[PDB]
Amino acid sequence: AYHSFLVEPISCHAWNKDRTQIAICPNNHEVHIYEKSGNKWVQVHELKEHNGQVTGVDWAPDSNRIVTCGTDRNAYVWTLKGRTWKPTLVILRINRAARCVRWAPNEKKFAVGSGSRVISICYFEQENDWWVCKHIKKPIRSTVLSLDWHPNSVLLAAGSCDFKCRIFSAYIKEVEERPAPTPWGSKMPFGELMFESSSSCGWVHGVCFSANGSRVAWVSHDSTVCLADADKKMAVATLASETLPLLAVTFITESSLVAAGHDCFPVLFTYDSAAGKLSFGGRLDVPAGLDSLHKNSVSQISVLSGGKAKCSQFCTTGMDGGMSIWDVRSLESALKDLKIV
Amino acid sequence: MILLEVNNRIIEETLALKFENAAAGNKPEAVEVTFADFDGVLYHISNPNGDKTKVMVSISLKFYKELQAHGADELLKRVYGSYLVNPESGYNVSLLYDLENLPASKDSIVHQAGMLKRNCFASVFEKYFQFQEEGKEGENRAVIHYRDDETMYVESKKDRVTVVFSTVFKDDDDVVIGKVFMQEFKEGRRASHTAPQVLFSHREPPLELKDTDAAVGDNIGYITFVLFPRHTNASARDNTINLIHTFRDYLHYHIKCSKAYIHTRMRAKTSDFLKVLNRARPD
Amino acid sequence: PAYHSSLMDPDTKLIGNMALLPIRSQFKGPAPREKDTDIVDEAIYYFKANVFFKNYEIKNEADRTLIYITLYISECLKKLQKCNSKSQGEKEMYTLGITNFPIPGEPGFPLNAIYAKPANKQEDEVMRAYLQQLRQETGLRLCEKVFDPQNDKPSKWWTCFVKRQFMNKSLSG
Amino acid sequence: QAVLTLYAQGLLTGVVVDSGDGVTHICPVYEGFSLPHLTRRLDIAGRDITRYLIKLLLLRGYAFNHSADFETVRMIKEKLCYVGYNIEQEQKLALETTVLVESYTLPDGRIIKVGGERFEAPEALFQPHLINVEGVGVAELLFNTIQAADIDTRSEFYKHIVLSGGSTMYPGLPSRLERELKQLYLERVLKGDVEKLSKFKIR
Amino acid sequence: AGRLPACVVDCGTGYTKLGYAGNTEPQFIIPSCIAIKEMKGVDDLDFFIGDEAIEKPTYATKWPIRHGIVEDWDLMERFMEQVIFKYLRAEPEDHYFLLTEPPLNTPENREYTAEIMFESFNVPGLYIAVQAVLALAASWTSVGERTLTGTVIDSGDGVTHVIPVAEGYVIGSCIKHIPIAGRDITYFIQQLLRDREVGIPPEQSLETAKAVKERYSYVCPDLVKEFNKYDTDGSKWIKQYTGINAISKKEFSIDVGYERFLGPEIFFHPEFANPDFTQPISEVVDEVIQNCPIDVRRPLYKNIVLSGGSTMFRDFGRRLQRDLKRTVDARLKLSEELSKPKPIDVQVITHHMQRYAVWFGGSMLASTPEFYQVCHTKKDYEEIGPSICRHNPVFGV
Amino acid sequence: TATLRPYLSAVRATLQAALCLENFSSQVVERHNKPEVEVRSSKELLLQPVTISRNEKEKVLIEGSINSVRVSIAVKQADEIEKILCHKFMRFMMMRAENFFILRRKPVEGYDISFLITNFHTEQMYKHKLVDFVIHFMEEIDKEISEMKLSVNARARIVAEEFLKNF
Amino acid sequence: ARFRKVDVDEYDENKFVDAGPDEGEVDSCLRQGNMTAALQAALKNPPINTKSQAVKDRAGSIVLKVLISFKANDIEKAVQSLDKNGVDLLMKYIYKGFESPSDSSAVLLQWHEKALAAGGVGSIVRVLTARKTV
Ligand SMILES: Nc1ncnc2c1ncn2[C@@H]1O[C@H](COP(=O)(O)OP(=O)(O)O)[C@@H](O)[C@H]1O
Ligand SMILES: Nc1ncnc2c1ncn2[C@@H]1O[C@H](COP(=O)(O)OP(=O)(O)O)[C@@H](O)[C@H]1O
Ligand SMILES: [Ca+2]
Repeated sequence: AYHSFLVEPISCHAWNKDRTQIAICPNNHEVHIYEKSGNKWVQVHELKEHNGQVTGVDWAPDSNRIVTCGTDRNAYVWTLKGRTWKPTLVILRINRAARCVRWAPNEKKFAVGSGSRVISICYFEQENDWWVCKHIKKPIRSTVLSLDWHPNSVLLAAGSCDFKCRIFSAYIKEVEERPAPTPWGSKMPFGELMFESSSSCGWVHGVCFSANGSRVAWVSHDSTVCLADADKKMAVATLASETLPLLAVTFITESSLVAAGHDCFPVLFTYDSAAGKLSFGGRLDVPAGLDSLHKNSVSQISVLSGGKAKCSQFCTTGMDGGMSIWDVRSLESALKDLKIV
Repeated sequence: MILLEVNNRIIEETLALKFENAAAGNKPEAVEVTFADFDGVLYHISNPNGDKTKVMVSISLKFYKELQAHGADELLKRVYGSYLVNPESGYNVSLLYDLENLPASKDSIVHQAGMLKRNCFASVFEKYFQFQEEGKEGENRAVIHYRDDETMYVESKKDRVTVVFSTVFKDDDDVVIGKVFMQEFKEGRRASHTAPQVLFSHREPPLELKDTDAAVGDNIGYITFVLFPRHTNASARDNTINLIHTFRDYLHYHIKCSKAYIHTRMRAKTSDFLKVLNRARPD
Repeated sequence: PAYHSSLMDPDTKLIGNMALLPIRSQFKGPAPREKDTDIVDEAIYYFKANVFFKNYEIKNEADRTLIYITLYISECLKKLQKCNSKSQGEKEMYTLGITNFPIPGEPGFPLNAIYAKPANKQEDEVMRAYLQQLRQETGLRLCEKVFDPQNDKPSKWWTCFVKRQFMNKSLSG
Repeated sequence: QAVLTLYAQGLLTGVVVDSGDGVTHICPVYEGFSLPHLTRRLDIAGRDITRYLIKLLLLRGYAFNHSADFETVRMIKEKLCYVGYNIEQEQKLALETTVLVESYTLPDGRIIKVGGERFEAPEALFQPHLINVEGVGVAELLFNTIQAADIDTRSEFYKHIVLSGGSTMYPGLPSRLERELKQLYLERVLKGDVEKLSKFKIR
Repeated sequence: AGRLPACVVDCGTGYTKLGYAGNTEPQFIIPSCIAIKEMKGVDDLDFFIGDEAIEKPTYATKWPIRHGIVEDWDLMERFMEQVIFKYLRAEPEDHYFLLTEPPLNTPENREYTAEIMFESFNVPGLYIAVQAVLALAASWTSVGERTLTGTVIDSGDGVTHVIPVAEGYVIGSCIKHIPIAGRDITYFIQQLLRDREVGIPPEQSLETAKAVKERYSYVCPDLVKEFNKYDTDGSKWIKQYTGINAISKKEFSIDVGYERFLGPEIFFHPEFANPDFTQPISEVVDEVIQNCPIDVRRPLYKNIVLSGGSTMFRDFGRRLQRDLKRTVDARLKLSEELSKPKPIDVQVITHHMQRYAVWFGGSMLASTPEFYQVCHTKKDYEEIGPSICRHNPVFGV
Repeated sequence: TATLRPYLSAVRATLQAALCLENFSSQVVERHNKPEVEVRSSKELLLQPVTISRNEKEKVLIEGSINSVRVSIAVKQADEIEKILCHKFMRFMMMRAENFFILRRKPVEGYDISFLITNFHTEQMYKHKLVDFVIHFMEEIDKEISEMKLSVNARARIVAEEFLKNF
Repeated sequence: ARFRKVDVDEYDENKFVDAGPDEGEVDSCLRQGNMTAALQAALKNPPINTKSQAVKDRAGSIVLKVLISFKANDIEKAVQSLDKNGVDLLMKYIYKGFESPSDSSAVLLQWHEKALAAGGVGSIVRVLTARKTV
């Protein structure tokens, strides 16, 4: 189920709670929000404020607020005022481009990875009425490429160009409280380094936490996918792909990973908790001169309905400017060899 | 155009226009012209002393003394007779034409004026062609520095006369292309066995010139034409002369035209490449 | 630019918005009496020049009369062209001048956006009468010029304008 | 100007680098107001850069008129120009690759192409002599100001350098200064490498 | 300056003027055309240029230069081969070259030209002069104080250009074009002659027009008055012209009249021949100068120079100056009558070398010491690259 | 050939692996975007240089980075005439490098011609086709160089005879 | 114009900072004609962490020496007896081999072919992304 919003890349996307509208950045300083009308897409909003390309967009469901970050180093939280979106500036206190951003589940703070080699955890103080932020610096040595929050809204996973997937703690007591002990550790003060991959290869293009967040997976440039299990002393299972690097990854269950990247199509990975072994059971895009829906690298992939616990539909945007919607069950019927989890 | 022409169009056209207006009885327009020819030749056409009823065509060659020392003067006299006059300061030979005293047919004189350059060269070849004929061997060789850094050597033997050109290729790549041409000249007889034999030394001069101050350098090249009696006799002489004296320019004229052609090939190839490269866009 | 009339006076009479200028002519018409230079003269003088122009700025109501005479000259030439004697064409002219050419207001008259329409039956009558008088005098004078003192010879120096159309307009189109 | 500037900038004691469309200043400001005695000026700013671009674009094959096309060239500068960080590095990009080349449609429709002159024009700010001017350039100039100041109040100034003015909007400008300053401090204050502690930021 | 004069080649859209520097007239004025067989062996060399390539039977005639710019490099390059080795008979490695380019020629084009001149012909030096500037320089022949600031009115057969120059550099952003030139005039004179004369062979309708246009046409001060004279004393104004029928050789003969003045007239009254354009040429020139910087406007009015074949017409400058003054004078009037600005000095220079003003200025400039100074050399080309030919220092004042 | 197809095949595969780029803002300069393989000022962003050699003369260098790839080719030049024809040909194209967008103005020292393909290129164009273009390019320059070589010999023989036949 | 000659970036505290096979074992396997074993022997304990080039180059040659010693139709069989980790390291050595042509290219290109079929283009990507490589 493919739709082309344009022939240039979709830098990133974000959906509202009802999956009624989607935010996209088309290689632009802008953010276009489309809404569905029957079976057509209609542009309804245009968020112009960034003076640089938007590299990350996240939509907080309940509070219905949009957060964006660009190469101009800024980050505006967008609030809906009747018929318009108003941006509120948020000083990230960085000197390089912001590369990514994600609201926390509790919607009380959002994180921004950047080329300043730090992650900016932002939150609001209803006291002095504005957005502040603390930095998680050490031991980050390069640009942070991707973020994902743990369900408890405190732990944070990060993949950066220093070939590492790490889990920190963005505990901001000014807006929440003593995180409940996790298999990832009891002590969780701010910025504490909870976990860190060991391979010194491939930029970590994308990282993702499981539904309960006791498992974390990430895809690197060395064409490999990994999943570290917190119920197994953080053991890490790796599967070296025979094809090009994956740029995005997400759990569709507690043992099924779906990813896409430079090969231009989604694939399925399954985790065998017992043997602690990842397996490839993928390629869901089964049928310019390409036999795949997207005609350029797929750079993002989000869960559309069913959570990461039992995903039913998932979205993929890519450098071709296309947006695809994939139905998990639908796929299970078109391919008999399919095995979720 | 493959072979280079011999006559000089500016000389002939200029003269003609003056000769026409002359016949038509019109009043003479003043004329003052400066121009060149291949190999450092400079000409001048003007009204001597401002007398617009006279037209002088002078030629200047930095190496005239050399040709003078081999019959130049005598030959020019035969060819131009009363048109030949005292040379204009700065030039070696001057032709004068009285606009009020032209022949019935002007084609002979116009054609001959256009061949001034060639006739200045003619004598040196005739002199040595005549040596071969009389079997007069052992005669010293003529050394003509037609260019500042290029030399022609003429010599006669028992049954053959040799012309050797010491040419220079400024552009290091022109040497390489020249080689392709010279190769074809050496084998030129495989299609004409009676034609002159051609030799080429990348750049050690022929042995006959090792003790001479002959040039020796990566960009230098020696060409040797072996002319036989059938080419040097009173029946072939003129034509043979018309070709031989234009060789060095012929060679270089074709090295440049080749590059021009390689260029049209590169335009086409690059043009294709750009299309393929752009069909690479989602349109 | 184009040539304009200089016969407009402070006390010149108007028929519609055309200037009712004097005219040395025998033919009858509401034409006033006249200086040995009438508007029909001024038009015949400027024709060969004016005719080429495509744009013409109306300055006086006198211009409108000048424009009219001009357009008509083209009509005459379209006639004198196929004649074989000043005597003959001299007729085809009297005739032509009598024909009922359309007038301001009617469909067929080019320039109904520059030429006022007769405000009533009286004006309509006068105007019609004037235009006709004008056509007749004009066609007559034109005949002396058009034909060389060698009859049966419509001067190609007048015939050659037959296809030219002042301001790209025609009283016959 | 710099008073109110660095002032209600929510900081009240740092240094203001102010370059608009005509003149550049370096305004030190200590707890409260400023100290005129140190404040220096640079006779190189807005117009000068725009001026210089014109000259550069001429040599490229585009003959713009100094009066007639000034506004046109000013618009180009604003849009395509920027401050190179490592000039040696930038010149190589301009000479070996075409990634710096950009197109610009002129008011009459013609489309010119600007490349290396994008970072050369604003480079005047650092090398005045390029536009026939005597001086050490905005960076070196700044460094001398602060150094030639109450050592106690120095550390403060460095950690409080603020940019103001159109000609300071140039992409990379901040980074360039910092690198330049780190080069002068390394040479004219030390020689040995103990820079990790030489902190200072321009925001 | 060595002992050999530089080569000066001016490539116009219709004609190419060539010769050596210092000469007063070009040594060859030939058609900017090449005939080819329409590659292997030496097929590329099998062509002819200029006149010799207009009637070639087994050959197809091409025109490399369109609207002053080079449309076909493969062909322009070959064209040069013969220009150098057949006509000029110049050893290209021994002569510096001065070529010309229309205003608005791109910097790329110069590199393309330079690639040919250096990489194909091996010239020791090269200089690309912009035509308009050369024209200004040619007028110094008339003016005792040489200046390179002025307004150039270039008109050939295509389109006419009003090009303002300031201190040697064309003010590109202010050029303006006029849809009237040699062609529009011929096609017009052609129609004048069709409505009137007979005997003119259809296949020689234009042949006749262009002829009459060049042998008799001129600019007059007043149309009616002119028309008058002609109709009054047709004996002292109606000229005869006789052309030979291609077929039967029947020497036809026509009478030439009005077109003698109605032709050049379309310049001032465009609407005569052109429906889509009406501005009088004196207006365009006025409009142009008005857009150039104020501080340069008067100098431009004071030095309007001509170049082109369509500027040959007798009294062209005289009629242009009158017309322009009337416009500029009348403008300074509404100010005195609204509030007295110093009167503007409008001048239009016409000289003898106009038939080839450009090639002439190039010939004079290329024979001066400075020419060698501001010329790009083969050594700089090979070391710095063709980029250097993008800019050509102005010199001469 | 016998060895051609294999060589290209290896080169194509390495190109497919290398042209996996994305937009990457600078970590070194505020608001700057640069091809890392060129500026090389952040070593973790550069990939391992690699070569695919057909023999000791013909080889290809492939330098990758998070946002760009530099591809340098060593063209086959059997003798002097091919050496100069090739050199003139690459120069011809480099001089028009702005029309090529993936062509490098100068070759990497040691090579005859080079490409600089950035993330902007792989976004504007189908990367699988850019990979095709480079292979298409290598194969086609050899043909052109031969064609030129023949052209020159072809005319040289006609030029020689046209002059010798007239004596 | 002097202070700029120094690359301050060198000492910026934000800059990125990141024995060999058994010859006799390999030679022993080669000399006995057991090629598919010499492969496995050479693809062992690669100098992945050595700071010396000599040491790595030593190993590279040992492996190249085996690759060359192979016969056209004998490669595929050999490659298919390796695990993906094996094929990856192989591919890494084949690229090393491309930097020493010799008489080796013609055959190394056959190795690339076979290695690519087994390890896929991913085995090549991993050659590029390696920070510690042979
Ligand atoms: N984005 C930009 N990048 C570089 N220069 C700019 C930019 N925007 C404006 N400028 C330049 O900054 C100068 C204007 O600064 P400004 O402070 O507004 O002028 P002034 O203070 O003198 O009134 C001009 O040279 C303008 O071209
Ligand atoms: N004496 C002249 N009077 C009027 N027009 C002329 C005269 N001589 C030549 N022409 C016209 O000059 C025009 C030149 O057009 P073109 O072919 O472009 O030549 P060029 O490139 O030199 O301008 C032609 O219309 C030609 O008829
Ligand atoms: Ca011209």
